[PDB]
Amino acid sequence: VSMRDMLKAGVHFGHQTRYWNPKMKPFIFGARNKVHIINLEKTVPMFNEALAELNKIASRKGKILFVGTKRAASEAVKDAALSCDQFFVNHRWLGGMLTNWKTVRQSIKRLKDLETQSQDGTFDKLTKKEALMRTRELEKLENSLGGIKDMGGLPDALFVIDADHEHIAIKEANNLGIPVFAIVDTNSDPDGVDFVIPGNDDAIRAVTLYLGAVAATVREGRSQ
Amino acid sequence: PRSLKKGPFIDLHLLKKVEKAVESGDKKPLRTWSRRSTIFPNMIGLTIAVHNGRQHVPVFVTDEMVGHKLGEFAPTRTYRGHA
Amino acid sequence: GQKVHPNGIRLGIVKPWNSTWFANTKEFADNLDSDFKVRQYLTKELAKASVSRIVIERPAKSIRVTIHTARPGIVIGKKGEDVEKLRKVVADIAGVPAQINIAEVRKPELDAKLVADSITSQLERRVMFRRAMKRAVQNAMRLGAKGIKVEVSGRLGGAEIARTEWYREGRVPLHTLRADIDYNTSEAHTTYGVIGVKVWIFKGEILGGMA
Amino acid sequence: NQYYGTGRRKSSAARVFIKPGNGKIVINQRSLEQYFGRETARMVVRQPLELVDMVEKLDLYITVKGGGISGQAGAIRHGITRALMEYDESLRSELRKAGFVTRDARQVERKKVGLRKARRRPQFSKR
Amino acid sequence: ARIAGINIPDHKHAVIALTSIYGVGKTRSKAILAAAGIAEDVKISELSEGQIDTLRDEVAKFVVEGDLRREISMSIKRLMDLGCYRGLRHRRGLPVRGQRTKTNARTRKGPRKPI
Amino acid sequence: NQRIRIRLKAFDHRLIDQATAEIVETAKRTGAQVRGPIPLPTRKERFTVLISPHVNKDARDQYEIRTHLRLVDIVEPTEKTVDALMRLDLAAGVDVQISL
Amino acid sequence: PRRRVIGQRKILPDPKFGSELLAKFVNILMVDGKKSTAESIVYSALETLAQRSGKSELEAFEVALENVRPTVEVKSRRVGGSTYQVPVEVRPVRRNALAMRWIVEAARKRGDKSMALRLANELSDAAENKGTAVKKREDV
Amino acid sequence: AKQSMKAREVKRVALADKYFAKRAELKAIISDVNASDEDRWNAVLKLQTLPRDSSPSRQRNRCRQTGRPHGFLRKFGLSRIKVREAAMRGEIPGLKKASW
RNA sequence: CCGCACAAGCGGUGGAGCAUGUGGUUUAAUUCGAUGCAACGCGAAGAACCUUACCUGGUCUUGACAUCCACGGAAGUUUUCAGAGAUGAGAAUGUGCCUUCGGGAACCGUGAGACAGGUGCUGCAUGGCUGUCGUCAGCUCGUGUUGUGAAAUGUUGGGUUAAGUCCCGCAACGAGCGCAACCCUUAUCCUUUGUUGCCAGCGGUCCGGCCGGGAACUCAAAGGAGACUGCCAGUGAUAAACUGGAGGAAGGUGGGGAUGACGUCAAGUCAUCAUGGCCCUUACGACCAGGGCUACACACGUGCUACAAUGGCGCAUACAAAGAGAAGCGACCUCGCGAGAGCAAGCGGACCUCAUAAAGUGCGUCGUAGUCCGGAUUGGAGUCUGCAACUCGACUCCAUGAAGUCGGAAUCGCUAGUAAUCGUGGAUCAGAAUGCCACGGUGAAUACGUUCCCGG
Ligand SMILES: [Mg+2]
Ligand SMILES: [Mg+2]
Ligand SMILES: [Mg+2]
Ligand SMILES: [Mg+2]
Ligand SMILES: [Mg+2]
Ligand SMILES: [Mg+2]
Ligand SMILES: [Mg+2]
Ligand SMILES: [Mg+2]
Ligand SMILES: [Mg+2]
Ligand SMILES: [Mg+2]
Ligand SMILES: [Mg+2]
Ligand SMILES: [Mg+2]
Ligand SMILES: [Mg+2]
Ligand SMILES: [Mg+2]
Ligand SMILES: [Mg+2]
Ligand SMILES: [Mg+2]
Ligand SMILES: [Mg+2]
Ligand SMILES: [Mg+2]
Ligand SMILES: [Mg+2]
Ligand SMILES: [Mg+2]
Ligand SMILES: [Mg+2]
Ligand SMILES: [Mg+2]
Ligand SMILES: [Mg+2]
Ligand SMILES: [Mg+2]
Ligand SMILES: [Mg+2]
Ligand SMILES: [Mg+2]
Ligand SMILES: [Mg+2]
Ligand SMILES: [Mg+2]
Ligand SMILES: [Mg+2]
Ligand SMILES: [Mg+2]
Ligand SMILES: [Mg+2]
Ligand SMILES: [Mg+2]
Ligand SMILES: [Mg+2]
Ligand SMILES: [Mg+2]
Ligand SMILES: [Mg+2]
Ligand SMILES: [Mg+2]
Ligand SMILES: [Mg+2]
Ligand SMILES: [Mg+2]
Ligand SMILES: [Mg+2]
Ligand SMILES: [Mg+2]
Ligand SMILES: [Mg+2]
Ligand SMILES: [Mg+2]
Ligand SMILES: [Zn+2]
Repeated sequence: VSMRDMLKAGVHFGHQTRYWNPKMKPFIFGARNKVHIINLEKTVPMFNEALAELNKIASRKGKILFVGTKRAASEAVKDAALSCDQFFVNHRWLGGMLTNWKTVRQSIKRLKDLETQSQDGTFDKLTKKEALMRTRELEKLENSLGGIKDMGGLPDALFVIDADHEHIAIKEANNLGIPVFAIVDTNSDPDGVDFVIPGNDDAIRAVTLYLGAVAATVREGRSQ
Repeated sequence: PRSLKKGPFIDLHLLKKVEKAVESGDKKPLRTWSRRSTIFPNMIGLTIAVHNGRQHVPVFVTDEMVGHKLGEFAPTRTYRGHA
Repeated sequence: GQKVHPNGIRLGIVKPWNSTWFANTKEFADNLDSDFKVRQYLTKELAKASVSRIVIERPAKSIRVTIHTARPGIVIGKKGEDVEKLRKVVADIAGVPAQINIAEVRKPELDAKLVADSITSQLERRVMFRRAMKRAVQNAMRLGAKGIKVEVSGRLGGAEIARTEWYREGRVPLHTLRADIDYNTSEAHTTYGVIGVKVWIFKGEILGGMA
Repeated sequence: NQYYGTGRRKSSAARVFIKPGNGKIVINQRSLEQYFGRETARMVVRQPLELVDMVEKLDLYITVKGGGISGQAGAIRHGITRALMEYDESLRSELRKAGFVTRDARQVERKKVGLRKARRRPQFSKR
Repeated sequence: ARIAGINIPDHKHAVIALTSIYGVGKTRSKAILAAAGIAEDVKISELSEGQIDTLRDEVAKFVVEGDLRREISMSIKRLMDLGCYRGLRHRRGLPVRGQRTKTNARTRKGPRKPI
Repeated sequence: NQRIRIRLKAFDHRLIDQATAEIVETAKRTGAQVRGPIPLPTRKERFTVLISPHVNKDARDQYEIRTHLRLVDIVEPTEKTVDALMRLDLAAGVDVQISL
Repeated sequence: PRRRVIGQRKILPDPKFGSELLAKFVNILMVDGKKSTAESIVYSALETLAQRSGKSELEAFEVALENVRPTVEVKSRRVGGSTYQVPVEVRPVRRNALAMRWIVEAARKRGDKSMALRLANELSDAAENKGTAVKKREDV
Repeated sequence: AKQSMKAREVKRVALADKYFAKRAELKAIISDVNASDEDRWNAVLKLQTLPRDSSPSRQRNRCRQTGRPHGFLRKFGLSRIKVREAAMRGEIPGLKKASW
């Protein structure tokens, strides 16, 4: 991945000048049309280093978790993770995922229990309404936990689409001390991202570039 | 009231007492608790002290009372006016 | 907010009756009275044997009694020496030939009645009440792995003013009717009077009817 | 050939047999008017034939028991409707639109404790 | 039409008419009509004099009004002077055959007045 | 010719149908001719009692007892049948009446 | 009510004439569920009306009713927290209902020897616009 | 109920049982249509002599367990209270709460 | 944010007579408890004796009721006298049974105590049971998270519901007791079995499913099927959800019942029973007869029947459901004006009896009245249960015909097979239902709406 590929993908977009954020001025590419712009030449080295780190982690079979809560990116993160056999979150981030994982384990257990009843087909024992009721409950549980039901514990590293919208996951990651690989943009702080991937977090083409590069990195690294 | 097929009613002991008295002519009052017995004609002219829950009330028998119950001539409740 | 009897609601759904003899009106009342006398005797004699329940039948003009206790040896005696006496006396009072059967309670902790009688005994021996509640409940959870609740009320600890405390673990879905709720109560006398004890022990869900 | 129908209403029940004929009817071996003094019941029972204009083409044999006069009348009407559907099912659409096909289910409500009638309770003391 | 001394029955169904006589209820009225062999529903007018005469003789069998009242009075006087319970509760103007008196005695006691 | 009529009463419907099951299968394996088990209308008693030691007039509950009926008829009482069906016995809860 | 509001109940048409209005009439006239008595009264009254007042029975009834129908009433609403004695136009259903109620209520008072006769007289006067249901309209 | 009450009841029942036949016979005589007047008179007079408690009418049903004189049901011989609790135990065969 | 809470409708109460409960008064006694709601046709599902706990008088003192010791006799049966009875006194009588052959078991009597006995006090010493807010939608915990902490979040917000019901949002994620569901009952169909239940097509019939016969139908009782916003349209934030439509016996909790979260009222019950503890033992214990609980200037609550032509009376003639029955229910026939009486079949009950439903409908009559309305009250004369109907029972016949002509202030119930109105059954029970618990017949009116009254 190179600078002009990034430009074409819109990685350099930012946000219109907004109030009270002089923190990001250092390293700002600039601005045009009343919206800030990112320096892609900071990204190239930082982005490549992030991918190198992820390659190293994959080489040691690290469990990457792909969290996407920014709307357009949720299905893309699911695609990327499942291509990699990795776990993912594609909904609202449930606060306390890590700090309160103790609770999540029980939801995983009960999900698998109802699934087992499904294979058993013993819902036929119940009155018709209650059979349908249990089926619907199972459907909701599958919808929610489907991406993490195989994770079996706290992940090794986190991929985050946008610090600006996954910030609760960043808070929990910092609390526990889990490395975060995320896209960092104007109107977003590098704080809490261990291997920052400078670049626009909004553009869907930029998201596609990030996800493709990251999934390729995971599979290449785990395959060395 | 008492059926006619049954006939009138009287307590035995009262019957014996009154019979003995009338045949003896003792003609002095007879203490009794049998409110429930009926007056027969042969008892006319006697006097019966009939128990009223508290006290045996003297009563002098005359033909007009024949067929009445003894208790009907001895009130059991008292009353003299609320005011 | 008085609640209904847990066993009564579930009779004929998951709980069977304790007396399954047929009769007509000409015999019903005295059959019941004889059953009352029989139980009122057996409890008095078997107080020490830790008896839970007695179910009576009257097949073919004869009375058959089955007893559930946690330890048969105490009641069955050596070579049936004493049980025979029970058979004789129950035959006498029942006025019919008698037959006795023994069923062995295997987990006395998970029996409501036995738990309650243990608690009453411990109270009568002035064991501090809440300690007994705690140990009873924890034992129940260790073995049966299903919900339990305990209630105690009276002049606790000889307090001037009587009051009630209670304790729960796990699910106790009373309003549910599939629930196989075991329920019982027991009595304890003290210098200060009476202290009641009631116990519920959930043990799982019945699907498919009592059949 | 012959066709049948069963009707019920309140506590009553009725058996209906229908056959091609000039239009004579009998209920419990009595004529319709003999079995019903009230003038309403007669239309109440004949409405289905009127609706499909079958009045002079089928003869009826009726047996009914239970409930009162009104309930019987309704039961017979329902039975006739069903019998007609058996004869010619194409009549189903208009018979339903008329409301004749529906089994009325309204029944008396039991008395309850403390209420001297179902949903009737003594006057409040007002103390 | 005049019957039983001074009674002048109004012109209505013969039966309703005759009941006017004090001592003649519905049953006695039918009895009298049947005895006289007259239709019950004829008006009191259009009777021949002889028919009214046979009715006079018919009613002569039963107790005429005045002696009926006299006999009632004598019965009650006998009870009063005998001094039995029933006589006492006649002379006191209270219910005579066992009705409660804490309430519901106005027809015998009369309209309410303050204590 | 002869005919056996048996009437059964109980409070458990399932139990009494089982009873009929045994009766009929024995009547079959013994080779007798049987009218099928005919259900008959079941009586039910109802009672109600005040539930409070110190009375509240409104506060009362209700209970009922249901007694079921089955009937069986045998129109070919072959000799071995007759004694055989007196060799059978039923559970305590079931009341049996036989007649000729 | 506070939570909810619902529509009015359906009723059968009159079985002799096929008009629902007449069925509603017999219902308002009915007492203690003696429907047959009420309908006998109403049929006799309408019969004698047609043979003595107007040309035809149902039409005579309808015209007598029309001569009486109220349009407006002052019955209250209070949304402001204070009572409104506000004149408000009346739905046609309520117009007919009020007219029918008034006419039967007057017949109850008219006092002739029989109810069918009272009703026929009140209704004849109403066709003559003298039936006091007109007054019950006019006061409102 | 005081012990004296149940004592009275048991004494009444026993004593009444004793003279059942004699009372029945003398009633037969007294009620007979064609009996001689003198015989009926003697029978009526003699009836008085028997112990008053002989008459079955004087007996009162009481709860077997407790002997309460009110709220009695002949079906069970128990009061409304004890029958209810015993039912709740489920010791009465086939009894169940009614919901129809 | 809501509810027969108000409004809109219908019918009552408050005036009359009477049934019933309470207060007050009275009495020898009118036994005791219950008091806003949430006491007052309440405990009591049934007081003439009994019941009965109260009153008067007559009696007993290890006792009516239980164990223990001694002593004496089987038991028991029949019968006489005195007394209101309790009891006392006597007569014949029994005179037996297991007996290891000792006696003992049986019972019954006397004596001795240890003890018996209590509806005597405390529901503010308690258990148990129940009412009340209220079938109201709420009440909490764990982990996590924020504040120095006291704590908070969850449980608030925007929608949506009968609902803390569900969706979205949201530093919270879940869990438990409640909600709903699992249970009974009702609405439609299918399978199984057809007598004592059934009679469409057949044969015979005196015409009676009467009987030959039938297994169709109704019905009986076991097991199945069926309704889920499943389908369609619109609406809505594509959310949930809402509105309409199709089909269907049934449509949005199809209808009714059971089921009462944490807790409030030191609410009720020591008189069902249990019990802490205080009190009485020739008496606060026990037996017996009569009386009382039913009184009567009063007044308060809940009911029944009326003041009438949508009716009263006479004649004829239709259509139910659900229950009970062995000392029971009791037909038929005969007798009586009648309540009833005599005789006596059948049935432990789909078979027999209670037991012919009333409103309804057809005919006639009454003519707006204190009446052919209303029935209270009183006199006379009878039947039936019971040892016994005076105080104090129910019912029948004749006679008598109060008050009352739609009822203040003011107030109660009800949203559909409901209100209203008409009959039938059951428990308690020798006898004693205007009360209570059930069953069916006929069968409405009204709801703008939420502001006021009211209570979450
Ligand atoms: Mg008399
Ligand atoms: Mg309860
Ligand atoms: Mg439709
Ligand atoms: Mg009440
Ligand atoms: Mg009695
Ligand atoms: Mg709310
Ligand atoms: Mg209103
Ligand atoms: Mg009044
Ligand atoms: Mg007054
Ligand atoms: Mg009192
Ligand atoms: Mg003597
Ligand atoms: Mg002694
Ligand atoms: Mg004491
Ligand atoms: Mg008190
Ligand atoms: Mg209390
Ligand atoms: Mg208190
Ligand atoms: Mg809350
Ligand atoms: Mg609710
Ligand atoms: Mg919930
Ligand atoms: Mg939330
Ligand atoms: Mg034929
Ligand atoms: Mg078949
Ligand atoms: Mg079924
Ligand atoms: Mg549904
Ligand atoms: Mg629809
Ligand atoms: Mg429901
Ligand atoms: Mg349902
Ligand atoms: Mg529920
Ligand atoms: Mg007391
Ligand atoms: Mg006495
Ligand atoms: Mg009283
Ligand atoms: Mg009259
Ligand atoms: Mg019939
Ligand atoms: Mg009875
Ligand atoms: Mg005769
Ligand atoms: Mg029966
Ligand atoms: Mg009867
Ligand atoms: Mg008539
Ligand atoms: Mg008279
Ligand atoms: Mg007057
Ligand atoms: Mg009634
Ligand atoms: Mg009804
Ligand atoms: Zn961005």
